[PDB]
Amino acid sequence: QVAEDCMGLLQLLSNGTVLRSESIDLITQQIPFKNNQTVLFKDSIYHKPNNLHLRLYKPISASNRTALPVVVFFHGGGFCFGSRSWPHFHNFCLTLASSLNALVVSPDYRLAPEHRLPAAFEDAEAVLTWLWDQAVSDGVNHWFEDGTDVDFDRVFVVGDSSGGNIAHQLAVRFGSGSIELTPVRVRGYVLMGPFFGGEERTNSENGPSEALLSLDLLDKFWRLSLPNGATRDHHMANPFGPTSPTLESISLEPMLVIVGGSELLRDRAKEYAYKLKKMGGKRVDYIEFENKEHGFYSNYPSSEAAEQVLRIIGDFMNNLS
Amino acid sequence: QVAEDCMGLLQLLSNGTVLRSESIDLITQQIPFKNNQTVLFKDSIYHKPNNLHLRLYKPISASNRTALPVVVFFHGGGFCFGSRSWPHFHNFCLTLASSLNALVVSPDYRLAPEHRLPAAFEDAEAVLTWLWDQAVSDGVNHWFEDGTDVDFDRVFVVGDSSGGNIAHQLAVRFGSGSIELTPVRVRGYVLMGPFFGGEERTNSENGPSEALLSLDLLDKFWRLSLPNGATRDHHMANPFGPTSPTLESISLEPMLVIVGGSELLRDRAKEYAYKLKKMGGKRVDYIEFENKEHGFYSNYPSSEAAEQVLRIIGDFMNNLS
Repeated sequence: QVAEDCMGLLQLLSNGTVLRSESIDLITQQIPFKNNQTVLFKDSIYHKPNNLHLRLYKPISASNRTALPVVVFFHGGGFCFGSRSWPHFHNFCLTLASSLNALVVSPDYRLAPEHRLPAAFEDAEAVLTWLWDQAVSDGVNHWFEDGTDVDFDRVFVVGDSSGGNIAHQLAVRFGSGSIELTPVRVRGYVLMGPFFGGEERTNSENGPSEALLSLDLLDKFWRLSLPNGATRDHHMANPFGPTSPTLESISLEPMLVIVGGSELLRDRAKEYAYKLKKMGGKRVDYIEFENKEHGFYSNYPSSEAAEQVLRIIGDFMNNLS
Repeated sequence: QVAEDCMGLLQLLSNGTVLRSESIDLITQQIPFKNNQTVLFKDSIYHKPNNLHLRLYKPISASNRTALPVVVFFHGGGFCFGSRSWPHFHNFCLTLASSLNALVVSPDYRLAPEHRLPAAFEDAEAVLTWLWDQAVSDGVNHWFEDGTDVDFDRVFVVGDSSGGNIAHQLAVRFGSGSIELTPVRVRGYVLMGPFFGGEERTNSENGPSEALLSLDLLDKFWRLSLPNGATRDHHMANPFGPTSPTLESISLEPMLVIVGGSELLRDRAKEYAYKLKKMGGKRVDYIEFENKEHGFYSNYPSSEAAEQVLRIIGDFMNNLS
């Protein structure tokens, strides 16, 4: 059954889409005299039993000037794909570190179907706990060859797709007071194309397929990721399932939701943000990049839209710091 | 059996690698006043029975000046993954079109394990045949809304990984005189990290795993891609298998082999090139980018190395045009 779902996953993943008419894109040309920056990185184990590693990134010139804020980045891949070492994610983290002048933490987490939800969320908490342990023990001085100065009072979680869901789950666990990791303080959450789900479809979900994502593919991720027999209204997929925690009573930190206008997941993401907005006490910014599909910010690093996302995350961080 | 291999593929694909020590990368900063260019693209069916599509790309300002050369780009993915519509490949083709001032043809091809080799090679030939048909029938005028001027006497095949293997297979079929498609003339082949295989391992193949590729992953691709019971010395994997055509007697067009210095596939690629070099009558350039892993040219578009690959392909094209 799982093995059949895996064969079907391969087919859906590489099916792609067909444009109905001709289109135009803008491409940045090679130009000499580019501005450059160095980023130091290394891997270390954060969970010995599961052999889970994270990658630490430090922008070199920026760490000489002041104490760095921390960005914990959770990669996408529908809970089924991805690694911190994949060029796609590594490149994005290099950009996060240099552009935001931040120490970036990029963890692996256990993947479905071998490890169904909530394994990924458990791993995400172990990452934050590992960070707590490093913070209270002067572990930071041993991260790199030289010294590193980190401000654990300014931590931000940036989640891409499945990682955006992970970010929400953390936001709830912290906001409910269930876990508490002083002196680690997560001041804000960035949810980028967050992989939320529902048994019932939104309008965008019934819309045209994307360059890579289709509704069929998204459904398959949930089928492989959710516990056997769960529906897409399970709280690990749907933040507003009938069981899902009453977020009125929870104190969520500021949230930034960023989505492409042409994304299948746009409506659920917008609905998520505006339900939070209305609840009051909740600072939630919703930002929609017109005509963009899922993961535009990392799929097209040279693009104007990708650069704008980085500036907005930076502004968000500055405002809360 | 195939279903088990599929479950194991998922695990290997997202396993990644662990750096033994700290490293440094250079990252291009956001800079205003970037140079830009528009690229028109559209999809069309090239094989109705298999519902196989290709994407056509035209740089707009460049097509006003002269007749465009043609670049047929075959995407990578180990014969198991990929689509012309995937952002990663679409972005690379936008770059090829604009940087090389070329009409780019980017086809899907059938993927394993559902469609084992030589399905992909059959599809590659149907692409070239489709191009022949368009060329002799003034199909080009109906490609886009406006007119397009194409020089079918200057076609180049650019293959990435699995696509590099496809490029080799085409080079042999054309060079042997087995297929002939005047007025389509393929003047040269670019093999980028070509996915060649062998039962016996090279030194690089036994070396450290990469950010994404491992020897285990590569073996799994062959297991899923080759016909049931074939070994990695089958001619569809190993250009110099004991059955593989005697390339001394074949008239190969000029070839450019481009590989990363830190690639698992570097030795087999180098061995391939130097065996051809010695055969005589064969113009083969071998270029190794020190310290780079597989697909550096498309995984890091902003990087210096990626830009240099584009310049070299362009120079290669200019020299042969």
